[PDB]
Amino acid sequence: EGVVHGVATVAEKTKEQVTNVGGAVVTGVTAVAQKTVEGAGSIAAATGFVK
Amino acid sequence: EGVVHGVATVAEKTKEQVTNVGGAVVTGVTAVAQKTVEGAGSIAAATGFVK
Amino acid sequence: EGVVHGVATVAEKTKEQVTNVGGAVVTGVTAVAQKTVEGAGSIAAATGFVK
Amino acid sequence: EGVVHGVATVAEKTKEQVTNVGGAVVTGVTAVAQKTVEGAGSIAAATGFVK
Amino acid sequence: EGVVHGVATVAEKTKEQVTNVGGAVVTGVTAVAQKTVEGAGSIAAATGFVK
Amino acid sequence: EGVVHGVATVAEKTKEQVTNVGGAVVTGVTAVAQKTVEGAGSIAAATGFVK
Repeated sequence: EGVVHGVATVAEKTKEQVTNVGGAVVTGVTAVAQKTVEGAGSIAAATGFVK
Repeated sequence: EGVVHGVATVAEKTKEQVTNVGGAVVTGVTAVAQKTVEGAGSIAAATGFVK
Repeated sequence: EGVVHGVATVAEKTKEQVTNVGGAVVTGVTAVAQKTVEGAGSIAAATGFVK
Repeated sequence: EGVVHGVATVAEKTKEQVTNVGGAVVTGVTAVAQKTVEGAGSIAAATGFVK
Repeated sequence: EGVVHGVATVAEKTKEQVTNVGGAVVTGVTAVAQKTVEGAGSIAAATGFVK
Repeated sequence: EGVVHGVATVAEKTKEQVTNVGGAVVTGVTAVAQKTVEGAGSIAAATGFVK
């Protein structure tokens, strides 16, 4: 039960549960693989960030 | 039950559950694979970010 | 039950559930594969972001 | 010039040259990306082999 | 010039040259990315081998 | 110049040159990334071998 500003998450016998409320959660997989990646200001393999 | 501004999520015996309320959750897979990627300001393999 | 501004999500024995309310959730798969990708300001393999 | 059993390869100012005579050369790119891949004896992401 | 059994490779100002005569050369890129890969005897991410 | 059984490789101002004659040379990149990979006898991330 909530009284003020907020998010509630309910579940039963699940296989995945996450409630990010402003950050950046990473739970899957990733296999970035590059080569000769030039460029000023680049973000080559960001993979789930906030800015 | 909510009283003020907020999101509620209910489930029962599920296989995936997530409520991002402003961030960036990543849970799947990804296989970015590049080569000779030039370009100033580029974002080569963003893969689920916020800006 | 909600009292103020908000979204409600109800389910029972499902296989996928997510309520993003402003971020960027990624749960599927992806296999970007490029080669010789020039271009200033490019976003080569965005794959589900917000800007 | 050849005298006995063999292969000859001639070129001038090219951008790709390879003569595999029984092995397995790999020079391109690949972005295999799977999920829940069962199966006895499987070869999920072979990507250019010999058997 | 060859006298006996063999392979000859000639080039001039090229960008790729390789002559594997029974092994397995790998020169490109690869981004295998799997999840929950069962299976006895499997070869999940072979990526250019000989057997 | 060759006199007996053998392979010759000639080049001029190139960017890649290799002649494996039975081993296994690796020169590219690779980003294998797995999760929960069962299986007796498996070879999960072979990445360019001989057997």
